Amino acid sequence: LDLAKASATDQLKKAKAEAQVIIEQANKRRSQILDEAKAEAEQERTKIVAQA
Amino acid sequence: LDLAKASATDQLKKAKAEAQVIIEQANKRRSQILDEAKAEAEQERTKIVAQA
Amino acid sequence: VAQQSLVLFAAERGYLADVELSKIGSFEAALLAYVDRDHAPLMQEINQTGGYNDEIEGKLKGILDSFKATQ
Repeated sequence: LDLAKASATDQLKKAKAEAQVIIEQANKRRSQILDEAKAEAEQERTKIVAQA
Repeated sequence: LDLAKASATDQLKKAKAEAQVIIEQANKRRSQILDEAKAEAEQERTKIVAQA
Repeated sequence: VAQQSLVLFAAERGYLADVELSKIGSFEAALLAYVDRDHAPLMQEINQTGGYNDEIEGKLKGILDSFKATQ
């Protein structure tokens, strides 16, 4: 019971930590991609405004 | 053994729910920051278009 | 041309049954659509012709299960 409880607690803590790290990396990559897409959209809107 | 297994399962479920809620709050904050940055870039592009 | 790939997977297999709420449509649609569309550029090639074969079931099942389960 102590080995199964320690293994389940360690596996749940490692899975929750890996899921939290993957969610933080995915949120940071999504925020950086959203910032790059916003900068590219602002540059394209400025170039289209200058051409118009 | 029963109290340790029940406390380990409840602590693992509460840690997983808290980590998922923290990941959802971090994703919502990153989406709000990306929306604010996109709105600021759109306002700067509109001001640059009006100045042009 | 992404209406057949997104409409023939969530409304056929069972990816839209797990997120039937109105508040989960923006996070699930944006996270699953941006993660699945950004992590695999070959799936868009499936929209270049017909489909309904091994690439539609494999790409729709893997992209819908990985994108819907990894969000």
